[PDB]
Amino acid sequence: EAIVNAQPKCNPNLHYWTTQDEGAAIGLAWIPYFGPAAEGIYIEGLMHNQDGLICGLRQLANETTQALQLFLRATTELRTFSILNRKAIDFLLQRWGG
Amino acid sequence: EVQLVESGGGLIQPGGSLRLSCAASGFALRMYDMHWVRQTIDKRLEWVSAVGPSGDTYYADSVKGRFAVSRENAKNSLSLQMNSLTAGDTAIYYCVRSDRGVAGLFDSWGQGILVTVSSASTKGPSVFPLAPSGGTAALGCLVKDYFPEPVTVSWNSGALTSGVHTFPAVLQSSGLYSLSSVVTVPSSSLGTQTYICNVNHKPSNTKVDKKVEPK
Amino acid sequence: IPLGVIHNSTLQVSDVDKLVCRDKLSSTNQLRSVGLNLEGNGVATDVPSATKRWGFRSGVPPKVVNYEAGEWAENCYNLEIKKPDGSECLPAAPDGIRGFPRCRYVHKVSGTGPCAGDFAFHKEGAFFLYDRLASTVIYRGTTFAEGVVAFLILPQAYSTTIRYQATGFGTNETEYLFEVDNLTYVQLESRFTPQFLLQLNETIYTSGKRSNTTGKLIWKVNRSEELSFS
Amino acid sequence: IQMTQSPSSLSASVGDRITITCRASQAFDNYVAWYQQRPGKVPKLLISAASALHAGVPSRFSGSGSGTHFTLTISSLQPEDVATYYCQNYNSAPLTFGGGTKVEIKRTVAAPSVFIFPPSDEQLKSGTASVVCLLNNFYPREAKVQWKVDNALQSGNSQESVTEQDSKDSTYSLSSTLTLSKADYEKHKVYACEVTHQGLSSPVTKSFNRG
Amino acid sequence: QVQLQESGPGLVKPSDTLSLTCTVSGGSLSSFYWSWIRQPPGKGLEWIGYIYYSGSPNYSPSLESRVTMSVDTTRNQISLKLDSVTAADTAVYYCVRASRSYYWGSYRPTAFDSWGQGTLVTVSSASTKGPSVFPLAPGGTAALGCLVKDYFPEPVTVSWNSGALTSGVHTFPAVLQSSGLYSLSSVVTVPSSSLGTQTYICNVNHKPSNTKVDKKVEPKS
Amino acid sequence: YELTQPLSVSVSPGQTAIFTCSGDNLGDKYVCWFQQRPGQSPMLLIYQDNKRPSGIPERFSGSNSGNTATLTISGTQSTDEADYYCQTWDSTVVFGGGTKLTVLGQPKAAPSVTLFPPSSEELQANKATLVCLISDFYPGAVTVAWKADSSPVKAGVETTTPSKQSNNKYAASSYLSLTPEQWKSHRSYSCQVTHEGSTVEKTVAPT
Repeated sequence: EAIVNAQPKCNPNLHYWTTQDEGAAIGLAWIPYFGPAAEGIYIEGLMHNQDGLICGLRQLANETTQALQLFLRATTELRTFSILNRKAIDFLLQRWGG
Repeated sequence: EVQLVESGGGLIQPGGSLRLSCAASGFALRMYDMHWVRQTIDKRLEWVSAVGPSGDTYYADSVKGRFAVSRENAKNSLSLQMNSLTAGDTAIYYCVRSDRGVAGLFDSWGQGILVTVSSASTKGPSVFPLAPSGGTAALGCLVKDYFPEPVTVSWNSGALTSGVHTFPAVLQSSGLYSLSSVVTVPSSSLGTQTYICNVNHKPSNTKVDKKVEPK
Repeated sequence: IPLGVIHNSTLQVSDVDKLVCRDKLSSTNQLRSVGLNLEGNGVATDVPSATKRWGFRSGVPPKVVNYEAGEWAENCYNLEIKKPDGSECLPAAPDGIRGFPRCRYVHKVSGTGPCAGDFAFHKEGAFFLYDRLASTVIYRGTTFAEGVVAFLILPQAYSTTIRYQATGFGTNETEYLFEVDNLTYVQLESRFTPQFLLQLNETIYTSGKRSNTTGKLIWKVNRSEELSFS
Repeated sequence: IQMTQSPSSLSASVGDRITITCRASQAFDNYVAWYQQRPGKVPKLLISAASALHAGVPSRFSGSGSGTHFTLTISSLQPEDVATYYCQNYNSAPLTFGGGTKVEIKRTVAAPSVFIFPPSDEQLKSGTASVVCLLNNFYPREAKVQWKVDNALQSGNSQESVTEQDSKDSTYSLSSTLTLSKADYEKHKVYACEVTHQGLSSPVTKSFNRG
Repeated sequence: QVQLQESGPGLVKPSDTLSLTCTVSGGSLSSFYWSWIRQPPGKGLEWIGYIYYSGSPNYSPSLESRVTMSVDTTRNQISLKLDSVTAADTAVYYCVRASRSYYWGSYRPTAFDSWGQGTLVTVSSASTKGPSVFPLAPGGTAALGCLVKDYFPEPVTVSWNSGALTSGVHTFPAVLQSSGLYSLSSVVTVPSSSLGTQTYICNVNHKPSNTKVDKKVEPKS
Repeated sequence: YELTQPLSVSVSPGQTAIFTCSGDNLGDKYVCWFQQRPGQSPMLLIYQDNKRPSGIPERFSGSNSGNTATLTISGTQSTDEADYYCQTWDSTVVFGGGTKLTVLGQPKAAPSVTLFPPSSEELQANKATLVCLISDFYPGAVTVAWKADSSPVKAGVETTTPSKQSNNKYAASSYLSLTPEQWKSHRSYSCQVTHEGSTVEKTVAPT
């Protein structure tokens, strides 16, 4: 089905940060020597709550936690990155057979 | 302000038991980790034990299994149960407040209390005058053959402090302590000014006030 | 693990076992993992209650996932606390793990308590969000942000720190102080916006009630009314 | 895990600069504290975080160091600074102290005033006799005190005690106590304490005849 | 620091092939795309083409049949050639660096991030008429100068005392006469007392006809 | 494919100037913005819609969505006066036509006028030029007339368009071409510069 935000509150803007000073693709900005420090690589952005999108999201973020926790318990590796390449494989397998 | 007062020390046989208590004032025990630190005969400082507000206890390995530390937040008091004692536990013990915040940083110290562990009886001192004989004259009291430590010595009930020297005790071959207390005074005050030395030896419940007359 | 699917502005919740013919997934680039904070759900951020939210325990190994894009935080926390005899409460932070990227306020809670348990987990499932990595455990001396992670499948197309001093941390009888001077502090009556703690900061260096080599601990009670302890 | 200090003792004049060194075995993010213990008094926290001065300490006190080598410096040594200083690792386990470094003021040599005291009649009554020789307000601490009884030099039956350095004049005081049986005391006549000291051009002898 | 220098401003005859070079100094050629972009007088910007050192050049659809570009890795230079030149090709030509990055499933130019000073190319047949330059003789200030008369084509540059004199110097843009020839003026303003205390020499460079003039301006009213 | 920019944008001092650049589905493309000060080379202001190179202050911002990209300047100064170009990539490179930024509610400055007679050297070459140099005026618009004695001169006059100056005033020049006999046959010549409704005149005489 579709989700229904059920948290006590939802601060509907999403001021986000994410990886790439993606005009760091100029000069020598890319040479590890030169460039940003550990805390200059990120970029900002604002996402407004267009439709239920963001509240929806925060609600998903909540709902997933349980399974994602159980998955972690099952996993033996200390730092898990594979989860999305995991789903992407699952996805392909799905439309290439049953 | 912050005051830490230890009690419950003294002289005990090896394998014996003592309970130190510490009464705190000026803050609140709930807020601090409390420690015991001791100064042994070699004047080295040694951390002994610690307890947190929730009663989590910690011990140096050298006393671990033999000591038990505890606290009563509501009474603002703390205690150190000292069992299976050895001569090596002979020391001045300090109740100590650690900085609220980070552990091991000793910002407040009590006055310290003496614990001696040895096979030997309690004994009150004999107090003898050291009689003066030029501008400056010296006079004193000899405090001899007591056990254990400590004794306190004052002059004129604390009124006379200037020029007073009370010497550290020495252990005599008899196994009993002895020390002297002296005071420098104007020789022209002799005969008119009364000099009395006040000696207290709590372990033996001995109290002597000795008047020291010239010649 | 459930998979968030979004067309235009609609957010459906599928898996792949339910994804329909032509929800056109053509690139690995349409897969993103997001880390939102509990902060933006209502959850208070008062240092006392936020503390009350976490807990200690051993015998359960720490786990870590990675999230690609986070959310700016109003509040974060930095834990350098110990048990009475030195001995750290928390592990050190292994390689790669850094302090969460965006905090308006960092709440450096220095202090001491008992640590019944090798690690400290979240008592409601939430992850501690560090720099692009989400752990189930708080590491020493490193800033983080309470949060939870989701997984999406898109369509085709400065800071300030606040210092604290605290006692009997893990306990129920805990006591929190707000560190302003090497020798002065203030009692935390929970309901206390950071802006307000910084206004106390300003009104103390201004007013003048920062002690002189004798340590004081005042208590505000709501230009207003500050008392002293004893 | 192990704190050790150098040196065990040091001397310097008033106003002089001194440095105490504290060697750590293993390293521990420089959580080093310094404590001051004046003679006959309770220790007081001087410095934490290697270099952070605490309440009521003069700015002539400075601390530095890192890793395992740490140091405390006094830039204008004063009489009230005479004490034993301890380094300690905190915020780590085990909590251990250095063996301490004793700080003394280097001065000239102030000769002692010397006084002798015969045994009280009350003590003689008990069957024992103590003769006391007092050396007052001298520096340096080093002194030679010899007992002579009718001009023999007496062995093995006297004990000394020395005060801590005085916080006002930086001097010492010393007692030497000769202990005999009553019979032995009455067996002799002339009792003399002879004191040799750097401040005494020649030894000073204080004597009395019994009676 | 990466610097870009176009060959030199001046003449090309109508129907001839324009040849320009850009010389890059403090840095290697190989990390960037290189483009040419031109600007006719009083008009906007027109991209001509770009090239990567290891790639094939791409050109504007409207200049494609008349233009080529090349790179010389050993001289650190980019060349431009433009055929069948007419008056519509008179313009400032800029050598332009473009950064290279991966986005939208390819390596791509990301921004024209460094521009040269440009070189003014004037297209013309009037046999490179050189300038005739004349002295302009001088509260509290005096003005003296040089008139740069009847030259053709643009451009002309002017310095004073070989560039040693810059303060109070104002060189005016040229006028285009009905004759089709150009004239401009350069003047230097000096304070009253300064006047006559040193030499004033006007250095006129007309590269299209390969001539240079130093007209000394005698400080006499 | 073409990008559309307005010819001109104006703004009050210290306030916000907004430039638009439109094209069919422009939001699907990356837009760069460039600044060009008078007599100078273009300079990158914005690339990939909203990114700033170093050297470009934060008061410059870019955006791009739908069919429209914008450049925004906060706290605009007269030193920001320039032509501003939008640029993107279709099948090939495309530039907008450029927008001239004018900062209004500026004061005013009257022209300085210097008039030179023919040089002796030019006269000896059997030619004659009067040189009227006009500088330091604002706004950048003047009209120039010439007089022989008291009579208007029609022929032989050449005048430049005004051009932005270093101190950001304006400059222009005007030339009157004569024969030596014409120069010597009148008692004076005058250059008349009209600026914002008022006129300054300079006069020279064969001496």
